[PDB]
Amino acid sequence: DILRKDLKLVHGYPMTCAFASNWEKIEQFHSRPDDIVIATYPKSGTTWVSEIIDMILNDGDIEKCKRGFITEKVPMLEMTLGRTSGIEQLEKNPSPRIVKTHLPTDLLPKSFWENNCKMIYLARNAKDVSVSYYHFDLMNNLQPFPGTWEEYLEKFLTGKVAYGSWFTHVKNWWKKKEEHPILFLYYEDMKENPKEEIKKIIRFLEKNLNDEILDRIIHHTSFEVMKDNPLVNYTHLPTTVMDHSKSPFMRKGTAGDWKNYFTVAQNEKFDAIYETEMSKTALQFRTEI
Ligand SMILES: Nc1ncnc2c1ncn2[C@@H]1O[C@H](COP(=O)(O)O)[C@@H](OP(=O)(O)O)[C@H]1O
Ligand SMILES: Oc1ccc(/C=C/c2cc(O)cc(O)c2)cc1
Repeated sequence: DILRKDLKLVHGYPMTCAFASNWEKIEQFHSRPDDIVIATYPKSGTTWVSEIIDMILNDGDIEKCKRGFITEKVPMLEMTLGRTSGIEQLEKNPSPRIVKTHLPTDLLPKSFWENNCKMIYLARNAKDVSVSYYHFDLMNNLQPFPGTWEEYLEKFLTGKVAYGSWFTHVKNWWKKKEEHPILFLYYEDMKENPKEEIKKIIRFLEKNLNDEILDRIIHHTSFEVMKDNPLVNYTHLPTTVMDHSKSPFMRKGTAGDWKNYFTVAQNEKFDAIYETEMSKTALQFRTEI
């Protein structure tokens, strides 16, 4: 029915088959002014930063952060599956709501701009993203079968994956920085110095948290702890939807993991495409820490 189906176009972007229907519901979504959007290209650290922000908004209270599974606390806007949809769950949530999305800026519901909602756009280097997303498709049965790693990389590089080109996603979101309240963050900076990155989020949300709380947030949101937290590690989803025996959702949590899968030849070809796409932009991603 929806499982292992081909991607469908939605306003020019390839999309997970299940999510591509009744798209008008997404377009008409009603945001609230104090909604906080977490936006990322797939596999860029959405779940990671979702749990960070939840801790922040709950003043570092761990028991509060345990009130529900991640899909209820921080729903994915565009998700639909008979699981309650992301929008239905968002309609049930108290303000300030945290909203996760992978949508290109052009597909984000216009209400979010009209309400001046704050947004955190997190970006991750395209090499680790390709590898994370490949493995994700092995386990996430809503996605097309990715094929071999070599076939998948070619599709990733041409933007023939759900949510389209990493290049376009990152560059278009970056253009929206000057005109809207958006915090731009990088997965590699968060891995390298979570204290300083988390501090950037706390100031952006106009919050005031002491250093004891800050350390507890850092500890509670580290890969080692989150991987074994059943409220955030996606083991709560039906086996039919995500089969973690093919790849766990909390897979490696490393910057540089891409090196383990890219051949030198693949690397040189990637780099050439990357240069063509990205040389004119003032973004400098790190591929290792
Ligand atoms: N606490 C944490 N620290 C670092 N990376 C984390 C994390 N929690 C999740 N991730 C990583 O974020 C990626 C998934 O992102 P998203 O939530 O946007 O789908 C995965 O990368 P890997 O597949 O490289 O391990 C996942 O392991
Ligand atoms: O109940 C569910 C809750 C969430 C999900 C997430 C799906 C998903 C789909 C994508 O194309 C990209 C992605 O990064 C995640 C699926 C089922």
